[PDB]
Amino acid sequence: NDWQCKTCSNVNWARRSECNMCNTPKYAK
RNA sequence: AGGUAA
Ligand SMILES: [Zn+2]
Repeated sequence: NDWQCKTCSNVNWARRSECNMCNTPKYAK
């Protein structure tokens, strides 16, 4: 369930609700 | 839990 950030392409651990690197929320699309 | 290698 890891997820890729639309904004910076970082692959975020499933448990994160915001990107680890750029802080963009998972729902921000 | 675990972060840059994904
Ligand atoms: Zn990001």
